[PDB]
Amino acid sequence: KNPKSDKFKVKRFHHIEFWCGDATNVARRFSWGLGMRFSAKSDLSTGNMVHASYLLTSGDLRFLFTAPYSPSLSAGEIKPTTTASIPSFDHGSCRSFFSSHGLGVRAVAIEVEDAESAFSISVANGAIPSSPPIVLNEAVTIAEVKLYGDVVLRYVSYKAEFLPGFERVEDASSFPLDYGIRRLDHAVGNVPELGPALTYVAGFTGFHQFAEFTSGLNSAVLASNDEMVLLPINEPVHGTKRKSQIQTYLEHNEGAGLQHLALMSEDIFRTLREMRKRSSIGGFDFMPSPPPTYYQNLKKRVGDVLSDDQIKECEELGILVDRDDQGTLLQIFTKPLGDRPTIFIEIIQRVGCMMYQSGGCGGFGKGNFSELFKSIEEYEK
Amino acid sequence: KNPKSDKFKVKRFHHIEFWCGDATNVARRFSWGLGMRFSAKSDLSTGNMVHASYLLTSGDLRFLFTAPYSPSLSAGEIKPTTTASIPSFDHGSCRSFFSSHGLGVRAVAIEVEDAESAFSISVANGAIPSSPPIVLNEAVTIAEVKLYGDVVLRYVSYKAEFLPGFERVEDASSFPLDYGIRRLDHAVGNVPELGPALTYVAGFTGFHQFAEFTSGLNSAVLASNDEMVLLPINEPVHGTKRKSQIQTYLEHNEGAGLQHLALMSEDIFRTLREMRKRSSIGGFDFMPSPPPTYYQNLKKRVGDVLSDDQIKECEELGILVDRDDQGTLLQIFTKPLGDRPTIFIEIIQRVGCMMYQSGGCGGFGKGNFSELFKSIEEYEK
Ligand SMILES: CCN1C(=O)[C@H](O)[C@@H](C(=O)c2ccc(Cl)c(OCc3ccccc3)c2Cl)[C@H]1C
Ligand SMILES: CCN1C(=O)[C@H](O)[C@@H](C(=O)c2ccc(Cl)c(OCc3ccccc3)c2Cl)[C@H]1C
Ligand SMILES: [Co+2]
Ligand SMILES: [Co+2]
Repeated sequence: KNPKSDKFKVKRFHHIEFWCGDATNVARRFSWGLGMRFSAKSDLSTGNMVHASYLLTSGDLRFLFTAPYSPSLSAGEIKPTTTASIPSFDHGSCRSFFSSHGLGVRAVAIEVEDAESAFSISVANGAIPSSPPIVLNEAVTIAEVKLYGDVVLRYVSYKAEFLPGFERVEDASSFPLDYGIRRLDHAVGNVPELGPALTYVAGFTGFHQFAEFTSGLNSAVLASNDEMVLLPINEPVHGTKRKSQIQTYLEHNEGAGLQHLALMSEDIFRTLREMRKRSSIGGFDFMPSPPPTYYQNLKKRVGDVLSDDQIKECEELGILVDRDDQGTLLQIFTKPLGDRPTIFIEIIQRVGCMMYQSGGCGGFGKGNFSELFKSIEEYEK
Repeated sequence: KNPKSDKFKVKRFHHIEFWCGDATNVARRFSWGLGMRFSAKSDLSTGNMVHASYLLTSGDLRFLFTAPYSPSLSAGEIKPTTTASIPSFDHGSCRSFFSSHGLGVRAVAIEVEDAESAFSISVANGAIPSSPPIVLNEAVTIAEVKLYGDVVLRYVSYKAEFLPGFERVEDASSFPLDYGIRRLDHAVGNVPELGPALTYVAGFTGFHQFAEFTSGLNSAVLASNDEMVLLPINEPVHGTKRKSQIQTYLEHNEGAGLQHLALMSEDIFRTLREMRKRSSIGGFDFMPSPPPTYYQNLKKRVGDVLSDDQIKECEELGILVDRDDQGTLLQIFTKPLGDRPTIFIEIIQRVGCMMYQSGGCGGFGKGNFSELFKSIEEYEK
């Protein structure tokens, strides 16, 4: 069921913002490893004395990397005279975030039709305000509320090119990398308490429950009206023989935060060929591939969706496959993106649910816990 | 003249340590951009709960990238029970360094025959102690004194594989990149006051004056007995029409610090071909190339050292050339390595002074200030 109970008009995921120590090095690493182009900047060269922010894009996916300059560069500024392009930015908040959590997502940004209305309705329905609505150049409105931990849900609305004050980058510096990634499919948070987290977020958004799972975790997914904005949330389950991976996240992250970003590819085979070629030359590493027994068991589960040859390519690339009663899911997971065993990336491609493809087609891969475990045992033999 | 007045036995540059927010992303960016292999690690996977440290190597050049984990992981440790592999490391010092200066060099490490003796002699001759001599696994001794700003001169001595507690990395993760870089040639500091800086460092090392320069700066170079450890130091000169680039460094860096690392290549043409291919795909950018008038004037200055074809290759790659009465210097400069206009890298190759090649053969390029300026004017025409 979909009660379509959004309390304001939500469109799509807009961007993800990482708070960094050095935005330059993280942005360059991510650009090469994921095949994202440098598309906009806001920094000393654009008159911003407060923060360095670099925008990578691949299709509709937007990754923003931001780091603070020395506060001394802007010591004479006040908010009415700021040279910051993102008015919610604060040197102390950013340094405190990074000291506490390390490299990670500060903002999950969704485009809405009116960010001031979304903020007002959200706060009236229980959201904790983080940054009030600010109109940039009479063109864009931006506002932020707390989502979980020190992650904010950012609302962006456009009257009508990322944000005012950002400049398109020199095409000499803008190499047209593209490994096939096209949009953000979902963004997953880890929290200590799922119930209160869900009640809070669904309370102020009107997002509805899309999925739920009850090893080592409990999970539920909140969705917008057209189920294009998808926000899974996990909690640890204590008492299993193996320690909860969610608890390990919370320990190393110093609390709740964003666990993974799932990036939709229009050609997951090409995306993984390109990413795996670069893993050891500055790119991203991938989690260990499942045993050959996993791929032999794949024929019986999805042999009507994927040819043997396509299953063989999944095996070459370490790709996992899951399927519900409506669609089929191809997915794979990177190792953590930075020093701490916290945030990682998922590459996903979905098959089915054509009408456009409906959001969340095929689920989130929960069947792969069981099937991975079974394959583990079968391969040990 | 070389009075050979070193107060203890110094061998060669050993390594450079960067203090980072996220060591993983900086190390991966640098590996790809400079062609350095991942060769050792000390992190959670090696039992280090305190800091993440990754070692890149190219020939004899060693770059170490270190970042702190959450202090909570090691909250029960004391120094006698530490899991840190670098005993001088301190969470608060590292976070304070990075907040103040951004990404940059914390340690210039030189190998000596006895780090305890070097430390004791240095402090007895005026050095400010930073970390006392500590013996690691009865095999390596490490000690640190202040050099300038928050940069330390680190002494390392070996009884006889980087440091105990570091592990060689999986060869799957160790891609054998190599663009030709072979060793650290010199490491340059920017300070507010050159006189006191020189008196301090020469006072505790016995290093002698190798070179001196008196636009926008004054500079002098301190050298070890065999002039293989070379430490130029710059101060700003105020009052010129254009603002001192050294002063700009000091403002953005919040004080004195390391300005550039000059990396010797055994084939500067190959190094620059490889680095320039990667500038816009995660590597390093280079400063603007000199006008064609610079390279036409090169024939008259070094036409006995470099053929026309080799001069044409210098022009293709933006390489600068200088020459003294003893040798010839090929050099080029990157744009800043991170967000702030502070630290950058120089690639260098020296021709001449064969006997082995004597250190500092050809100087440091001071003739290129004048010749660049002249070329500037000639090209405007
Ligand atoms: C339970 C509800 N879920 C969501 O809603 C999610 O989007 C989702 C998901 O993507 C997913 C699906 C299958 C597996 Cl096997 C998996 O773990 C991989 C892994 C193990 C160890 C270290 C790194 C990564 C994940 Cl993380 C899942 C968590
Ligand atoms: C004066 C004594 N010197 C040393 O001892 C040094 O090693 C040395 C050196 O390497 C050098 C040589 C020629 C030039 Cl043109 C130059 O500036 C390039 C540049 C300009 C603007 C932004 C980035 C880089 C440098 Cl930095 C020099 C400073
Ligand atoms: Co997922
Ligand atoms: Co130099």
